[PDB]
Amino acid sequence: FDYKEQLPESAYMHQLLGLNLLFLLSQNRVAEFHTELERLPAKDIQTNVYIKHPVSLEQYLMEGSYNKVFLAKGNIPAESYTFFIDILLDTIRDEIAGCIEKAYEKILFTEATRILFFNTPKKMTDYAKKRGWVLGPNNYYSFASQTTIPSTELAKQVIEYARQLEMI
Amino acid sequence: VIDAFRLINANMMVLGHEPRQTTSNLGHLNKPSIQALIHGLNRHYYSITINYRKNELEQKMLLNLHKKSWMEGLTLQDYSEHCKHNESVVKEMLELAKNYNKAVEEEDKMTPEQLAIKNVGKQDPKRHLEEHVDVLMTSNIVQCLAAMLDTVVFK
Repeated sequence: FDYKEQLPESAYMHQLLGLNLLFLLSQNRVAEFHTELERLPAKDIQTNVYIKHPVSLEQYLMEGSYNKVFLAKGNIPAESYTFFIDILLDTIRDEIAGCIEKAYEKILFTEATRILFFNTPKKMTDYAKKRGWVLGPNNYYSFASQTTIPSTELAKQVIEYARQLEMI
Repeated sequence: VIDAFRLINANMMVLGHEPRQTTSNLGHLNKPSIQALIHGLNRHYYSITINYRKNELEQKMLLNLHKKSWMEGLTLQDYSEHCKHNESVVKEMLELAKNYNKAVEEEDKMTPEQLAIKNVGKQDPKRHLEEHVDVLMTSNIVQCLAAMLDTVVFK
């Protein structure tokens, strides 16, 4: 980026910049990800595959399109992207599990396998042991575990009103 | 309003004497009043300066006057009465807002008499609106704080 002119640019530049964007996404530094992404020229962000795949992957992650995020594992425009993508998949497994925790008053197992994108009941059982589930007594993971006036804070606010009125 | 006195001697005031000795500059009481001067001050009697004794102990009880018990300190106003008062006061605020819009309009328009002879005998929307906001805001803030303190302490 520094030595514009006096240099002819390297064809590997866009690929390696996209790899850096993948690294930033994997480490979950979204602000720095977007900041560096802004460095890429417009048409480079919009057309070049190496810069489109990282940005599209962030778009899918923000939307929740975990299916397409997983399909990125097959997309992989450059094979070197696998390393920074595997850790992102594991973090996304955690994020999907959090979504499942909050939603899904009740969920089964045979379909929860596809939902979590796992391929083995042993992996399913290990992951359930991770964090902790009810194992599906009726084959259903029933993780349905869902006053107190802030009187102190409200009194502080009202006293602030009084003080701001009386310092006249 | 209180004053101490002693009488001047007719004998001395006819035989040319001042029946008071001016060793100090403490003869500046209040520039004695015209009432006293015409009723016989400095001729037949003189005024003696008056002071008071402060003990800081009687003053404690004199301060205890006007004091309110903690019952009154922590009591909440009848909520129905409070709501009715807020409703009414906001109604007068609405009317005074109409009148304030009217007055601000015809205020800069002309100021020959706006200085002093444009509010005498007529309501002042700005002044009454200020009074209403002051009173209602005091009441509401105080009752909110009382309610919150009560909700916690009486738990």
